[PDB]
Amino acid sequence: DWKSSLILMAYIIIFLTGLPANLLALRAFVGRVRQPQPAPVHILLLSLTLADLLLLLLLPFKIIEAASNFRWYLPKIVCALTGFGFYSSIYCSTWLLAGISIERYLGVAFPVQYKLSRRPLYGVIAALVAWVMSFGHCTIVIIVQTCYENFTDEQLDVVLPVRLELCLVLFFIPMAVTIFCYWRFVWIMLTQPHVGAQRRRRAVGLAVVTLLNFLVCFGPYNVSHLVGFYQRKSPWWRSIAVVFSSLNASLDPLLFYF
Amino acid sequence: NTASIAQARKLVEQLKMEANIDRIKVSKAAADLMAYCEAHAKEDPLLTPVPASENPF
Amino acid sequence: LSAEDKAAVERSKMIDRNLREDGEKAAREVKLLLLGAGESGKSTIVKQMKTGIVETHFTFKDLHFKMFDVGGQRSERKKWIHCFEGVTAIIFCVALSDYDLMNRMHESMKLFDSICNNKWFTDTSIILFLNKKDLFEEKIKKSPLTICYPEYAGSNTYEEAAAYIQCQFEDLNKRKDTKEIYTHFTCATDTKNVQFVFDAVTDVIIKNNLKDCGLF
Amino acid sequence: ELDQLRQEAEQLKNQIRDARKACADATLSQITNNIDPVGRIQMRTRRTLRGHLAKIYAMHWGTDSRLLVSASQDGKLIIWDSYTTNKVHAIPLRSSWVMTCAYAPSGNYVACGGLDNICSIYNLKTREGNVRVSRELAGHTGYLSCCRFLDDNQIVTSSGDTTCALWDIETGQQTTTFTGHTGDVMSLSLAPDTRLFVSGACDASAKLWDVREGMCRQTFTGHESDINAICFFPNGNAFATGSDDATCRLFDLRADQELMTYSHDNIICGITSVSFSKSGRLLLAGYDDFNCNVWDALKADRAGVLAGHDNRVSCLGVTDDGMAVATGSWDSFLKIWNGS
Amino acid sequence: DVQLVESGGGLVQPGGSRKLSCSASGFAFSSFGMHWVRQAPEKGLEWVAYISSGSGTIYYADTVKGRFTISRDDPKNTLFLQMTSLRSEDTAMYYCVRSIYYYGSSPFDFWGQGTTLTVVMTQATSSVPVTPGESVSISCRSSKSLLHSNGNTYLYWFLQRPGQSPQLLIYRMSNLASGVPDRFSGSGSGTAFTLTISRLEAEDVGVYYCMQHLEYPLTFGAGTKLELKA
Repeated sequence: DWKSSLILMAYIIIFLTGLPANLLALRAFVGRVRQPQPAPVHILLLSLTLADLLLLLLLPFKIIEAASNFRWYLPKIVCALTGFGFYSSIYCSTWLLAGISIERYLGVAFPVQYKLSRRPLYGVIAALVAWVMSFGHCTIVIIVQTCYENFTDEQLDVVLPVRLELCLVLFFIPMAVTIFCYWRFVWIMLTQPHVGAQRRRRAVGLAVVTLLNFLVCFGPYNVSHLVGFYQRKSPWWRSIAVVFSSLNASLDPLLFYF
Repeated sequence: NTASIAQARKLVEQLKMEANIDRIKVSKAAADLMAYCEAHAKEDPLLTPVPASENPF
Repeated sequence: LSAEDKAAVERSKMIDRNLREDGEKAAREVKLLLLGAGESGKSTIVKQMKTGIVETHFTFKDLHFKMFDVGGQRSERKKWIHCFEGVTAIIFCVALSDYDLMNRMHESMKLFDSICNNKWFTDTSIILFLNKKDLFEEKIKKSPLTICYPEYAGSNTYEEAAAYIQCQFEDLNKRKDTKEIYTHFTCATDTKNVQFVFDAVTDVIIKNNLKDCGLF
Repeated sequence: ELDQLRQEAEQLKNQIRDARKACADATLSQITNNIDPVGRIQMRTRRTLRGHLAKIYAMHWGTDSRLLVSASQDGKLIIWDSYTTNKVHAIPLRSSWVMTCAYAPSGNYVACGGLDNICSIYNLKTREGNVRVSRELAGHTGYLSCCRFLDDNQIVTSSGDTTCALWDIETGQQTTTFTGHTGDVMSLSLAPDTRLFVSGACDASAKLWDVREGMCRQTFTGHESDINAICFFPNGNAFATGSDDATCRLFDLRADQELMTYSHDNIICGITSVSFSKSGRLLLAGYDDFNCNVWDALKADRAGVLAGHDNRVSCLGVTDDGMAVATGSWDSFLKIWNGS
Repeated sequence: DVQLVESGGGLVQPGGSRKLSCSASGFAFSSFGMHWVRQAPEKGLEWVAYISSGSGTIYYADTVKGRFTISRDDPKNTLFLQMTSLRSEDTAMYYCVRSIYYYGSSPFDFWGQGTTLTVVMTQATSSVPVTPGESVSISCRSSKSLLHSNGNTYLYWFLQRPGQSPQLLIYRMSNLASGVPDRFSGSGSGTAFTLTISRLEAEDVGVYYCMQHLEYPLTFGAGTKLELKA
């Protein structure tokens, strides 16, 4: 139908554009870590590219599904694996972006105490915490549960609450701290005494764009989780919503490797 | 002052020493430079690359 | 690899490990360059904080500072000014009492213009310390300022006289958009000069802190 | 009045110019018109050196063709093993501003110098496991720019005070002082017989000196800009000179004149290293465009290009046996190049 | 100067435990690798344990593996060697040897005085009659080709004068040690090695101990005593 025709066009744009961008960004990021004095931001950025890359590696699985109107029926063992990696990549990108916002705020509000305090180790712990939280909160969802469709009503009594619980803690809290850190970062970049005119606007605009990308892309898919608890039914617009988060996988590298 | 006079005198004396040395023909010096390169051409790794067996790098 | 060859490899790794530790300590130290002209109050500013070039180390609010007094080299400036690339800021000292003594102020302006438009310092912040202000007030009451600047149109006061000198030093930069110049007046009994240097380098730290974030 | 001395000085200068013109009959390009060109030369970085945390300003090759010493602004002197890439030594330096470094021909000493106006001599064959500073040569009022070892006891030094000095390690005193340079001398190179050494200064001139008597014989001119690098020819009767102007000039100790210049229109950058090869046919010049072009000494042709540096190249030396060529740049990396 | 004094010797009952403290003074103990070598009464030398400069890499002899434990204290410049379940064959004179990567090798330049403890690579005849003023050659053999792919042959020659600690003479069978006369020389081909002395002196009397630094497992020689003729 027309829904499948448009859902295919958007998916190939992410795959054809994101992969050259992510791989090129990946090559630049690994060199920076290899270069002396790696900042904690690059470690989080390096993990961001890896998290985005995993989503793009499993992207061709979903293009075939939209290729011929929900075809290529395969057992649960592979469908769950495809869903696990895709959701983990989406959710790891959520916390990694929040960690970048925290570092940016700490580098402006408290610049002196950020200079002789940063260590490569801190970025590893932040990345590892995001990795274990993403996999830990996704493996519980996977074991609880064309593609998969409406399960039994009795089973839905636990499928929906675990989805919103996954959405509440693992998205809103990173969203709250992303806005909390970015609001003051944008706040104290215009009242700063001595900052260049052509460099103050760029920092504020990029932070706003990063915040817009976080809410616009990661929003609709996780918003559907809250809708499911109120209206007890699997949302019918998750296919479009997940593509918005997929757009973040391609758009995020361009924001940093540019 | 006397420092300027002494400095000028030293420069004049130094220039005399430079012009008092013997000079050879450029072509004669050209052959000597050319001969050294030709004689040592076979033992220059940069000019002639060596096989990896005898290459320490 | 042989027995002794493996031991040599281990020594190199330990040497590299020690080198990395020293580099981390160096990255946490703020480098400052002192580039005063003709002994324009170099002694008073240095003593207020806390043989060729002089290395001065002082710590203010848990931040270590490195100050280099390279004005005593007495050689070609362009042949060693590239070694100071990447410095956090450049501290400039100009005495206000040298306008009455090929004027001394013009010598300071020429050297200021040399480093303000230098390629190696196209983005390095400059801290201009206009010291010896105590004698400037007394000298302005007995010697007109028009001797140094024939184009001056103001009176023989002090507040406007100081602003004119500060303004002249602030129009010598052709890269005002990308580089900022900080000006301060320091007296003999002044004790807040170290704070101003700390304030100036905090902005520089801010610029390079978000540079690693991919923002500039 | 001193104008009378100036008048006779100009007449002597005219005589020197006239003598050079009389001795010049054929250009080096004309005489080498029947020589088969080298062609194309490709060199690859067999070993890259990592460990420096600041821009590298100097590097010298040992007589064993295996040991490499590099100096950087981080304040650390590192003795590198070229064959195996491991770091033999890491000597801390009191002054982090280093502009030159030297390796003793016998290999028991390493020299360093910079903005501190002191040539520190380090004992590399200590009974203890550390390397101490044997002597701190003081007396120069200008920044050290180049120092070379005549032997284990005699070291020559060129500083920013426009005067070169000969130093005695045991006594720590200037045996001979070389004066006559208006500008500060930057680079120097010892002749193979050690009896002579040339000095390049900012006055766009190069001077021949004597170790025994400390006097200047020949002054070489022709460069339109200040001299940054200068090295002796393998034979010893010639030497090449580098300058901030994008040109390389070759002079002779006998003809006392320039033969052939090495320059190109596509290049407008400075020159920092001019070290010659073993046979003297290849002239490797380090530049400020992140490149180290290969110059044919007999034809001034482009025989190869050494690229791979991300910043300005500040040091470049050829090993004793001419097997490999090492290049150090401001990117804190040293690359050793070889043919194939 | 360089000194290495050991302590912690005496009479040890079988099955007990003891520790040897080789004090280090006059050199950078932190950058020096340390070795333990024991000499049985009227016998040769045998390697015991080795600790690297950073203590990261430690090896052990087969006879003392597990039973013996080694440690070092860089700030105190003291080397420790604790022993567990001492046997009857463990009675020997233990020497602490400092080794550093030097001249492309790891010379055993300095040997400690040693302490008293009471509870492949063959050599020539142990006794050889020599006279002052004559040249004496000492031969050696190896069970494996000591030559490596890098062109370096790992042979070490040691002198143990009576009533004195062993002293290194030749390392890598080509380079003379510091403080040794130019009379001594070495040669070999990776399997058979010989040591040549130009002129003998009254201080050259002793036992020559050969040693291989190829694999770890450094096996010493039986010894070659050069007694004075009647």
